Amino acid sequence: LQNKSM
Amino acid sequence: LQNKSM
Amino acid sequence: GAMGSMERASLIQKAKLAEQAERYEDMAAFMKGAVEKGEELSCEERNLLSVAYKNVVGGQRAAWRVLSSIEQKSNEEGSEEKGPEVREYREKVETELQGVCDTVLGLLDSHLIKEAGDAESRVFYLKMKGDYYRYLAEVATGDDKKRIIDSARSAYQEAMDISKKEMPPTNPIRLGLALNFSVFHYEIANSPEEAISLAKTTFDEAMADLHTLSEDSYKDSTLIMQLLRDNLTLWT
Amino acid sequence: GAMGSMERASLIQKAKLAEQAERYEDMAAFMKGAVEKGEELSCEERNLLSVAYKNVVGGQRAAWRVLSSIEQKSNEEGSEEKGPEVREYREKVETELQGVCDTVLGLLDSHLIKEAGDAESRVFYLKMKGDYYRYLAEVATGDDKKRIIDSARSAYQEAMDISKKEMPPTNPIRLGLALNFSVFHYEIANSPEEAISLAKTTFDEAMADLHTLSEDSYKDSTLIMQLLRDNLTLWT
Ligand SMILES: [Ca+2]
Ligand SMILES: [Ca+2]
Ligand SMILES: [Mg+2]
Ligand SMILES: [Mg+2]
Ligand SMILES: [Mg+2]
Ligand SMILES: [Mg+2]
Ligand SMILES: [Mg+2]
Ligand SMILES: [Mg+2]
Repeated sequence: LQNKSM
Repeated sequence: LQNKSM
Repeated sequence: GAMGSMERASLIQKAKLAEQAERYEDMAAFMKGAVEKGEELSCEERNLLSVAYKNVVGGQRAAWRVLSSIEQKSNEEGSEEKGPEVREYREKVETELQGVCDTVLGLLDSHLIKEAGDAESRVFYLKMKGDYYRYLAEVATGDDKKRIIDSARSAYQEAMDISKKEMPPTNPIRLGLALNFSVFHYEIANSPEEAISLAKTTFDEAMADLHTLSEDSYKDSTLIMQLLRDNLTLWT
Repeated sequence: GAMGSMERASLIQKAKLAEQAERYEDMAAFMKGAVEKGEELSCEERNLLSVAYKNVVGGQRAAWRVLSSIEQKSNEEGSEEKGPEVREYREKVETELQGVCDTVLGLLDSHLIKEAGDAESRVFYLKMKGDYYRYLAEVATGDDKKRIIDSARSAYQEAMDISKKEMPPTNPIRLGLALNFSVFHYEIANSPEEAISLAKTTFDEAMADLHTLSEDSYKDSTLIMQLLRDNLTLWT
C-alpha cells in the first residue's frame, strides 16, 4: 500500500 | 439519482 | 497555438499518457492541438477527444451545480445576506464552463463536421455538438436560452436522422446519441414523455438486433442499453 | 497578483466554496491571495491553506508516479523505443509540481513562518515546509537532491523540537508532524528503522495521554494514531 501522511 | 449520459 | 510546434503523433501519444495519469485538462489541450493540425480524426482519436473534454466539462458542471445550489439557498426566505461572493464564484465557474463548450463547438465548426462524411464520424460529431449546446443550456438564463436549446435540438436531430438511416439499432454511437437526446428532452426541453418514448423505442429496437452481434459487440451494446433502462427506471 | 483587488474575507469565503465544489486549484489561488494580504492566519485559515495545496500537489504527485512508472518500463530490456514523449510529459508534470512546491515554500518564507510565534502556528508552518521539501525530494535526481533532503529534515526537526516542548503528545498537529517525519525517514532518507521507532514512540506516548481528553479530542487524536498504526503494519 501507500504510506499514510496527513 | 442523476440522468445517465455517455 | 501552444501545441503548434508538436507533432500530431506526439500529441496523440501524450493524450493517451494524460488519460492514464487522469490529467484531463492536459489531455484536452493535446487533442485540441491534434485537431488543429487539420487532418481528419480516426475512430480512436475521436474518442480521445470526447473523453478528454467530457471529463473537463464534467468536473465544471458538477462544481457549477454545487455552487448554484448554495446560491439558490441564499435567496430563500430567512437566509442571511452574505454579499456577492457566491454569485461571483458561480459566475466564474460558469464562464470557464462556457469557454470550454465554446472551444469544443469551435473545433466542430472549424472544421471537423464539414470534413466528416462517414456515418460514424458525422454522427459522432453532431452528437458532440448537441451535447455541448446542452451543457450551455444547463446554465443558460437569458435572451439566448431558447436559441441555445434549439441549437442542441437541431444537432441531435440531424445526428438521429443519419444514425437511423445508416447504422444498426445496436450501434454504440447510435445508442449513446439516443440516450443523450432523451436526456435533453427530459432535462432541458421539459418533455419527459418524449424522453421516455425515445428511450423505450431505442431500447426495444436494440434488443431485437442483439442476435446479429458477436459476444464483444453484444457487451458493448448491452452496456449502453442498461443506461437507457436506468433512466427509464428513474423517470417512470 | 490577480487576487490583489479582492477583500481578504471574500477570498476566505470563496476558498470555502471552492472546497465544497472540489475546485482545489481555485481554493489554493484564493488562499494564496489571502496570505498575500499580509495578516497572520487563524487556525481555520491555516487549514484551508493546507487542504488546498495538499489536494493540488496530491494530484500532481499521483500523475507523476504514473508517468514515472511508464518511463521506467520504457527503459527496461526489450522495450521498444517510442521517442522522447514519455520523458517530455513526465518532465512537464514534474515542473508544474515543483512550481507549486516553490509557491508554497515562498509563502512560508514570505512571511508566514517569521511572524508565527505560537506553537500551534509555528509547528504547523514548519511541518508544511518539511512536507513540500519532501515532495520536491520525491522527484529530485540531481546535484541538489541531498540539499533538498536536508532542507526537509531540518524543517521537520525544528518543528519536532517545538512540538515536544510545547504540545501534549496527543495534539493532532504534533501527531501529524511525527507521522509525516516518519514517512520522510522511510521513503526519502532510506532510514526505515528511524521511521519505525518514531512511529512507535509517537503512538505509545499518545496512547498514555488519551485519558486526559474529551470525547471529541479523543476522536481527533485516535484518528491520526490509526495512521501511525497503518504505517507500522505496512513497514513491519
Ligand atoms: Ca472526409
Ligand atoms: Ca505573530
Ligand atoms: Mg508533422
Ligand atoms: Mg470569483
Ligand atoms: Mg453568466
Ligand atoms: Mg480590505
Ligand atoms: Mg509535454
Ligand atoms: Mg526535471
